[PDB]
Amino acid sequence: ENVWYSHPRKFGKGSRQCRISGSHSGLIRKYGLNIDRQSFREKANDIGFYKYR
Amino acid sequence: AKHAVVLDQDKFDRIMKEAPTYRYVSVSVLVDRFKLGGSLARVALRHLENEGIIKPVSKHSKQAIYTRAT
Amino acid sequence: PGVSVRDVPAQDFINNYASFLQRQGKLEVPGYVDIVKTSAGNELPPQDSEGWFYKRAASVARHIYLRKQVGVGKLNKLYGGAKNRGVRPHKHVDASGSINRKVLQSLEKLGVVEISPKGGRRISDNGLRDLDRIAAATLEDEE
Amino acid sequence: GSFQHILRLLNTNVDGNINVVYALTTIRGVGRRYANLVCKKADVDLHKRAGELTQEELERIVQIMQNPTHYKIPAWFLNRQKDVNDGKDYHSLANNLESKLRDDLERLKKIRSHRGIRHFWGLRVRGQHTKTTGRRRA
Amino acid sequence: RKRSFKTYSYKGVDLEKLLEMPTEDFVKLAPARVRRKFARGLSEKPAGLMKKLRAAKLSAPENEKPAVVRTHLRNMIIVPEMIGSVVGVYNGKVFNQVEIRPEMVGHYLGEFSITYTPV
RNA sequence: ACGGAGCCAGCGAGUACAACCUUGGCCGAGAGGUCUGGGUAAUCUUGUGAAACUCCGUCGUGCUGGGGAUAGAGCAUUGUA
Repeated sequence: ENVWYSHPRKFGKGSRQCRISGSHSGLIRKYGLNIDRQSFREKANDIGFYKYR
Repeated sequence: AKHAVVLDQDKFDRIMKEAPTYRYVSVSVLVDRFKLGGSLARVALRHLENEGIIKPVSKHSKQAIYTRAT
Repeated sequence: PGVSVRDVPAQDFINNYASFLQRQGKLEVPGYVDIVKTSAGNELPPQDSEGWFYKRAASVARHIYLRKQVGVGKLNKLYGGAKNRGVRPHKHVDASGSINRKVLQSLEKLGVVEISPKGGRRISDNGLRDLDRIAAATLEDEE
Repeated sequence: GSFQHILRLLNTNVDGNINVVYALTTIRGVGRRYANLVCKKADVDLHKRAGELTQEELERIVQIMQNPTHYKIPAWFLNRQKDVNDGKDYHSLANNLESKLRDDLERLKKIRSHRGIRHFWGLRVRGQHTKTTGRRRA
Repeated sequence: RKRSFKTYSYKGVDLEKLLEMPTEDFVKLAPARVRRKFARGLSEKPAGLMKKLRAAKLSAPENEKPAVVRTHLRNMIIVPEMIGSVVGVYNGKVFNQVEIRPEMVGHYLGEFSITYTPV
């Protein structure tokens, strides 16, 4: 409704986000995952990652 | 500066006097007498390789050993 | 016999090639000679001053002979080396582009380099003659 | 031999013996790569000691030191450029340069800016962290 | 009589021309930062502010200072159209006054106030 | 240390709904401008011919050409800034 209600958020840390909740810190963007490093340890083997060595 | 680097014509007389008949001839040897210090000794040694006089052994930059021509 | 470039040592090859060019003086000069740093990171200019370019142009020609097709950006990366970027670790960045480009532009008109397909610069027929003649001349110097 | 040791050039000292460039670096303005650029115009050997020179070479060099755009320089190997309103460039290489910087520093103090305020107290200007650097001050 | 002090300006000849050379002519005679900034699109940067600065000199009481044009936009460079008016620079604690001059040219509004209280 | 000359690795990574890695060619003393591609990747960047090193020259034991901090002016680029 109001005119000014945004910023150029097409880059940096504020615009980027995870899939689960939306944390702006500790973000894995490798291979287009977008799941933060706390939840990645929980969901490693379901995706297919394993601790071989 | 500890002297013996400035170019003098009086010294150039005594370089040719003390050139022949020596075991050790190099950049390491001539600077011990307080002759042309550092690089000007290399230029002084470069004169003595042209017209015989003193013949070489090693041919490296920083390791330039020579010996008298028997 | 088997007269090739590889029998002559690579460092000794350029010495005979440099003197060959300075007799003629027909390899051409760009204009940036001795107003030059040489690379993107290099405190002192060229110590050789006179000659200099003829050493550079010879070493570019022999590398174009061995390989299929060499370019400008790769030659800058090959000649270029280390830096001293303040109080940090030493990095690697390309050398001067304007020097190595005008080597390739001038050698085309003299009669060495040729325009190849896809991308890069290969060798002419008359370019292989002058490479072998100086290689044969260097073979006579050794033997 | 031993022709002259100091040997002045625009009031500043130019010590005898040594070299072309590294004796000229004594001038408050000339450096380790400018004197080579100046020596290139006159065409003199860097191999020589340079304090023992011909008389014409000193006067030929000083003309190149004063005038930048006349002699063969690209006009981007200069110390200072652009001063006053809308126009030209110029530099200096003697006691002129040290005096020029003090007058040019007063311009920053007169306009009174973030640099000029910092220059009054003797603190770090270029956005450094002053929680460590230089435990002495001046 | 002619020269009082000296010309207060950028790099070269004389002052007089600066008063009647809006922005585009001023940008030509400037360093790398002002040229690159003004080359890009300035929308609501000199739009809202300049209408007050020009209108203040109409409303001024002849010879004395015009009214203070307060500024959140302290990223603006001092172009020579408004040499004479005062501007209020926002640190946080009140809009602080800055008197613009032809000496103060080619500089930002923020640097004539400073936001930390010691020195 | 400062010059040329010689010239060799392995782990990786990488856009099509975005703006990724980007050779080859021109402009430039640099940084970087631009025309073009190729690559969804033992296919194109890429042989990621990376450094330290090798070998002839320039300096030689002097806060020195070692060392690079503080400083000033401008030329570039990423960005609403």
